[PDB]
Amino acid sequence: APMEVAVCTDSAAPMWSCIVWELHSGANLLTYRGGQAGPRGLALLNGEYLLAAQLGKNYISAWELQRKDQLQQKIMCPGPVTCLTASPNGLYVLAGVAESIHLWEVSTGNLLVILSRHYQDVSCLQFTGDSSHFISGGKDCLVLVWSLCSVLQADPSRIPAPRHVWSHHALPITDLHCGFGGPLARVATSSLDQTVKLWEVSSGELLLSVLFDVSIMAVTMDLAEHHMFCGGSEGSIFQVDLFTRERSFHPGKVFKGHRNQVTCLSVSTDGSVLLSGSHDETVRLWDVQSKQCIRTVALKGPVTNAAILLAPVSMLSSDFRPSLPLPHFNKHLQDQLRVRDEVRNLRKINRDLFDFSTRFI
Amino acid sequence: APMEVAVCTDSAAPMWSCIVWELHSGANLLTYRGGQAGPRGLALLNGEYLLAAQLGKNYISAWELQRKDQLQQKIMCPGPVTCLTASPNGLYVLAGVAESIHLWEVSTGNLLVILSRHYQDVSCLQFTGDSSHFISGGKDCLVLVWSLCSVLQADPSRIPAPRHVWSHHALPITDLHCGFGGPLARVATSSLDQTVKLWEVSSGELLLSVLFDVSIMAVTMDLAEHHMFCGGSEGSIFQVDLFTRERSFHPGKVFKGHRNQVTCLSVSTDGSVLLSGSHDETVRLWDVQSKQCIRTVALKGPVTNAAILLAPVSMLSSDFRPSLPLPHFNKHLQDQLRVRDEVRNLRKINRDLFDFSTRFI
Amino acid sequence: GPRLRLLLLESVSGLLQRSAPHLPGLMCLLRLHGSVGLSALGALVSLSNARLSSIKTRFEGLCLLSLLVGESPTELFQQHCVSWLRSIQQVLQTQDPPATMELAVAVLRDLLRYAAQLPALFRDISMNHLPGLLTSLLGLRPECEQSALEGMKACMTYFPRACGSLKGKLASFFLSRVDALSPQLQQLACECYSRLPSLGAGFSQGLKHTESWEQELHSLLASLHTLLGALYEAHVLLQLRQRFSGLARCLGLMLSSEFGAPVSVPVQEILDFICRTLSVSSKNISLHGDGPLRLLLLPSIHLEALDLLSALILACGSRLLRFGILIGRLLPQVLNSWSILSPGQERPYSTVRTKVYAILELWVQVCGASAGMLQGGASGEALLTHLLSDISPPARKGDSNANSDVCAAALRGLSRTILMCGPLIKEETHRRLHDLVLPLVMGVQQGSSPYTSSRCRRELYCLLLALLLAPSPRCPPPLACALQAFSLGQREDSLEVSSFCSEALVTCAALTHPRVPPL
Amino acid sequence: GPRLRLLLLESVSGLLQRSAPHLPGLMCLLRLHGSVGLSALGALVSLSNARLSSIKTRFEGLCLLSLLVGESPTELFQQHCVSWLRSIQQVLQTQDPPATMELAVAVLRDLLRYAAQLPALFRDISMNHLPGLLTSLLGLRPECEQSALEGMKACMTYFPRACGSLKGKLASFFLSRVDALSPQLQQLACECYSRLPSLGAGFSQGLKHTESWEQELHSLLASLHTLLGALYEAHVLLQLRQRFSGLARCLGLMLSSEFGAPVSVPVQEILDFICRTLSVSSKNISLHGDGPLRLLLLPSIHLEALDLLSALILACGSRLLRFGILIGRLLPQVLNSWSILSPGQERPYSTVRTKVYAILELWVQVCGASAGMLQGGASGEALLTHLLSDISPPARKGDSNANSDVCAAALRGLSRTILMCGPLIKEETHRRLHDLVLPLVMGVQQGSSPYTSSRCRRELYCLLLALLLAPSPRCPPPLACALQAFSLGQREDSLEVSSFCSEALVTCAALTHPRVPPL
Repeated sequence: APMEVAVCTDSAAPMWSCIVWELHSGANLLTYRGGQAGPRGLALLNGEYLLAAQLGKNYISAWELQRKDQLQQKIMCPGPVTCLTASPNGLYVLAGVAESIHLWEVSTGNLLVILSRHYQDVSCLQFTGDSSHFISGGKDCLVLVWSLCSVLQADPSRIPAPRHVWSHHALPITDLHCGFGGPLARVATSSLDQTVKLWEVSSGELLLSVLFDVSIMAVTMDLAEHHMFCGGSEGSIFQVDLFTRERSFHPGKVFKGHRNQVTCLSVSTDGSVLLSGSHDETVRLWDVQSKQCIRTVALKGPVTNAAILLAPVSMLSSDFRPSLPLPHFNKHLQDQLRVRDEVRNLRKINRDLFDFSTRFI
Repeated sequence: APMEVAVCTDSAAPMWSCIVWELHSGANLLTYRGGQAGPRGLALLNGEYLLAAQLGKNYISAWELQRKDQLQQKIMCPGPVTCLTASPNGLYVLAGVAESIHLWEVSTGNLLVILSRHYQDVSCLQFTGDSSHFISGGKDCLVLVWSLCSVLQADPSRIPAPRHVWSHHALPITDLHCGFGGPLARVATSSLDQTVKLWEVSSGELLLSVLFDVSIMAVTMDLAEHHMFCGGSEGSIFQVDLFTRERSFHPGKVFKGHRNQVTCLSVSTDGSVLLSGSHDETVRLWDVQSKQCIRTVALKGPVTNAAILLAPVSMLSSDFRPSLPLPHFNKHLQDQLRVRDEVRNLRKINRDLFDFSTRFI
Repeated sequence: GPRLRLLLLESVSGLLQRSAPHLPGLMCLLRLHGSVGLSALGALVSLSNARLSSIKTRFEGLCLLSLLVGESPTELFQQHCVSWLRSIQQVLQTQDPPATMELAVAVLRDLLRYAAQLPALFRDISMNHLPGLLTSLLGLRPECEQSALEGMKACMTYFPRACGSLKGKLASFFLSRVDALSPQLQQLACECYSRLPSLGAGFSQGLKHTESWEQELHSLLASLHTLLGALYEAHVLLQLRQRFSGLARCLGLMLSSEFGAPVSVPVQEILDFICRTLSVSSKNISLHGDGPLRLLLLPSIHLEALDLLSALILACGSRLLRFGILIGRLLPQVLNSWSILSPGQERPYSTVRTKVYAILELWVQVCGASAGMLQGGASGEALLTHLLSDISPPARKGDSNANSDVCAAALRGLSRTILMCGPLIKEETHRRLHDLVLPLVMGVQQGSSPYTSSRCRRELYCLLLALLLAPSPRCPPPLACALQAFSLGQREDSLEVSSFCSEALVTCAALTHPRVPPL
Repeated sequence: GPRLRLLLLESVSGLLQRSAPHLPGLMCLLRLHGSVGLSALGALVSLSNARLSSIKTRFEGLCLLSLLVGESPTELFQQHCVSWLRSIQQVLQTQDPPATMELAVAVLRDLLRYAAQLPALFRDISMNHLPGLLTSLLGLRPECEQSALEGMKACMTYFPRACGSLKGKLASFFLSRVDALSPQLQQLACECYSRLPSLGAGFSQGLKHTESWEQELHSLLASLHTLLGALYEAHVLLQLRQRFSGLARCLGLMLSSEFGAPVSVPVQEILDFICRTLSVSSKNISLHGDGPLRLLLLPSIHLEALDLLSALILACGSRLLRFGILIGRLLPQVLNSWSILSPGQERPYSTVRTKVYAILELWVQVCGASAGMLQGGASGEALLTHLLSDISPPARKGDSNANSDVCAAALRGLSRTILMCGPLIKEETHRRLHDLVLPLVMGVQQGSSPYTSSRCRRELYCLLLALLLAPSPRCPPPLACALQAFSLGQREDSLEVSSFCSEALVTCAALTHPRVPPL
């Protein structure tokens, strides 16, 4: 894990809108200014662009990772943007526009599809590890699992349908977390009904359901799915061991120190370090094993986004430029690409050369 | 599973010493006569020879699979033979001669090593699936795990030592069963102390220990290790589900119908069919799911050996002859082999031919 | 040591001036010792130049200069690269036998590759020598045209900007050779022609390069459409077939090769062309006049379209997801077009089916779990029926390994598809696969079948492991039978099969002995 | 359809008598259609015979007869095989260019392969024609000697009994060519010479064949010992090196080729010879007179001994377990013999190290968990140190993929060894591997390193999966970091790396979501 970084945005954003800082150092590696990113509205496109759904606005701002105030062009949407995500392969951008989901392809910028299966505003969007499926949660208390293949290959006459519909939650969904893999992945959802549910993507079955005494505003898991971290509405983070449907968490497994609701949760690659952003205007960095706050960083407003991620070469190289420019994202309903390390090895070239030499003789 | 067969020997052996009969048919596919095989003394060498440790004698008889009364040459041993086994790859033959283990290599017949770590007579010998390790149990209440590499590569000055020594059993070992794999395999041991123990070969740790109210004279598991079948000293077979350190079996999981001690247990490949030989002079064939006796075969004496195994081409082809003759097994302390289906495919030969044709032009 | 070995070679070079046949072996030993990476190096360079000066010892000096270029220190290389390049250019115009020209072109390719990475040397070599080197390559004899192409390729690989002044002339050298009956010459000509848009300055961040690339692709598409329309309308039919194959291979190489600037790939046009090519199966041709010749030529046209589809898939990756419906309708259509016996022998049209199955495997590789293969519909059902027919054994002159190769290709495609999309795949498919594969793996260990080749048995065991690893959530895989099959196969005589079965048993032990409690 | 296409070819054969260059393409199409696999067949046979009769159209008739032999019905083949064989033999003595001889020899090989499986035709062809065919092959011109060898190989592959009468003469044809500077001619001569003991009647269940095989092996061992003693005692040194390589390759081919009868393989003698060859590393040679030439030649002798060890391992399998101690002492000794920088460039003696690592991988493959590699002792520690040095990246003219190939070989050996012997391997080894590999996989996705080649990255991910799959029971593997690495690699541009990471993620999902409770 070479230089894990924390990417944080708050609501006030007086002089900086986004801050990228090293986990174990705390020095501001990168800063961005220009707007106010909304909750769940921060995404990294292709490891080279920073997309932020503006808080309360109808558009999405973009930055280059190596340039401050790099707001140039906007992704117009018909209505307000509630959530924003990008596929891990960097090919598609999902935005929750009111009750609908707009899908753009980064290759051309075309608005590929507008999925309107939710009857209430979409609260969160997530992709799987291999970008085969994406999961949408809204204030309609529904968790929809969409196959990307089905969504992209749909005749506009027959509207695309979700692969799975999950209505076990009774209150609006607040967060989703997807594990590694595609069909074999597992999805963690958290709701205002004080419940966190673990589902299997392929079978669509409910694997686990943990009940808490407070509303759960954030949820995450480590890559190995050893534990599950749930951030509640009173500033308390609960750890549930997935090695032990319908449990009921009751109170050594809880992190203390946040005052207002914890809305962002992220785990380092090794799973020993936890990042938590709260509405108390603070991002806290915790030791998972000892449940002790390693670090506390004060912001100028309620934290809307906070994540731990491996810093790409973009954040490390001060001379980095994106390989492709951002296209123009169409507001209403080839391929731009670079065509394309199989270079011949050393006995490859030597064997070719001595084949030529022998062929002379 | 093309034509699973049951190979059974009893003590009296009036006219036949070994019988191979189809599981679902019951007709005697093959018969062998000449002697009286002892308990745990039946082995198939390389899928082409039948080795039987003679009951109460100092030698081992051999048969060809396609010839009756094919007793020709004997494996002399310094003392009485108590158990006999062959490696699944067919390269080595282990015999328990009194308190020692004699290892022969089938390639040359040389007595490679005499391991004398047991201080009492060896009761049973088993190999792992890949022949990397072999496990020996004796009346000394010890279970020894030997690495074949360490045993074969030992300077005669420094005697080979067991990789693992397991002394948790309190009474002489009656049976051993080894699962698939090598280092990752698991071994089931059963003792007269009414206990069946499951160990891990690599770590040497005790994974499980199940206690019964009667002495356990036989033990086996299916390939997937879903269940464990333990044949006791009163004619009762117990099934323990390995999906649930120190248990204690207490009495729907037990097979009824044998009168005397069940000494042989074997499971079909699919795990739906169980074979059980008892001292009541009977081999019974059971349905695993319904715990019902499919078939009962009466022999002329107490059953000493009984197994279920996939019939090789040797048992099916009436014209089969072994590729190599059995060597002379030395009584006292490069390689004979055939040197080494990679034949060129159809576009292999066609591409060669058109390369030649183009090279002409 | 190196000094001792270099002085040795310098001293025992008097065998040359007879150890000339031994020179390549000594030279391989010298580069294996790493003695090159400097009085010894200077002496070796001088001896190489002296040998190249003569007309009878040119091979020895050329070999010595090949070693020098291969392992020169960065200091010696900079000071002597211009002299080596001039010597190679001088040799390239000597009316020497084509083997000497081939050796000189190989050495020149190495020299140009090692010179393009030195900014000071790169520009000097480029402006002061590359036009002359290209003119010398264009001036080679027809018998050495093959050699010339490699040289041109080298000049267009590491010095593209300076090749622009002769770019048009280079084009005249390539169109003449894309319609060449020699497969190696045709392939090399296609590779050279695919590099034409990358030549020149390429102003405005490669905007000119992008425009040239797109114009060349569209012109190739138009020419391919004209040729295909002419084919489907004796010697002339063969000429059009050869030109069609060359042009389509050029287009596929342009799709699947590195290019400096971003380009806009027209996916719809290429897919429409591929569908148009594949839409004539057996009945539109009829049988009259030159009709049987078109019927004879048709599988080659279909194979060339399949190669084009493979190149497009490689170029685009997962971006073809919205055309996956067309792709999954195309594959069983081609399988139905070329489907036709006695046990053994060999089914016809096997190469086309192998190409289709390779397309399927590559598509699953680039699309992951989104490939949508064998997941409902008539096209998926037809593809599955064809796969299961091509992997089933056929249950006197003939081959023991009959239809082994289509069987192996279908097994690879099926195992990749299962491993990546098994949970999404319906349970009846999984049950059919179990009922077909478990008896097969149990019976290969226990006549004339495709599974008499070890590669087919390895692919069958891979399919078994894929069925164990990616099963339907509602149809548990047969674990005990697969474990028995792997145990039987790990004792097989074939090394690859036994090794795969050992590794598969390790994976199955991981599958059978869990490390954490389930949920 | 077939009849329509065959009649088409018969009618449009008038292009020949100009579509002669197009004939191979038409012929590939004809065998792809399966129209052959009978009036049309008879007409094609007659036209082929007529073309072969002339001296200018021999290539066309030879191609036609090649197709006929390739896909004849078992009825036509039986009735016309003798005529085809006589025509091929007649062509083999025509003073034709060597390309015609090569084509005729390929067709003859196909004919002999397809004739040996018909008991009625086999004996007739054998007794009535094989001595004459062998005499014709022996009588070819020197320029066609290459071709002759293949023909002889064919005669010794499918008709071994009837080659005995000329066996001694065949031997005189092979010793002359095992010391040949052309790698293809030398390899073919070694392959032909390795088949000498299989010739003749072989009475008493192949007892004579077994005795001849053992005598030839012992004579080869004695000759190799004499040559090695002479080497370690200018042009003559090269001659002895070439003869040593040829003889050792013959012995290795005899070890690793199919033989009719069981044989007794002397393992101790061959191992003693291999150890004797490998026991001269760098200091026994010194530097005086022809000493530097011996130092130059030494890596080739070591490579040839390593090839011999590979052949012995393939022949014997797990039976070399009691010599595994010697093998595991030999491998780090050769690694220490050839170990010697600036970042990038290339380490010397890379081919020898790659051969050693391939030996290690093959040994683990044939011995399973009993290989006993990296399991204590000085030799295992030295081997591990060499492996870890060869997989570590080196942390201006040069190659971007510097030392990639030794890195890939060591990665393959390490991953196979871990996957098969990980539980037995000590935990400090596993921890060292984690501390070396996890930063590597995290940093390949995020200069001049061996891991700039996709094959090295694929092997590194394979080693990571092997560490996940076969860990120490007392040292749990890092699962979350490996999952992150696989997720990063599945988004890589390289197709092989991304595909492997997808499959490895499926396996890791199996490892992470258990299906049954543990114990």
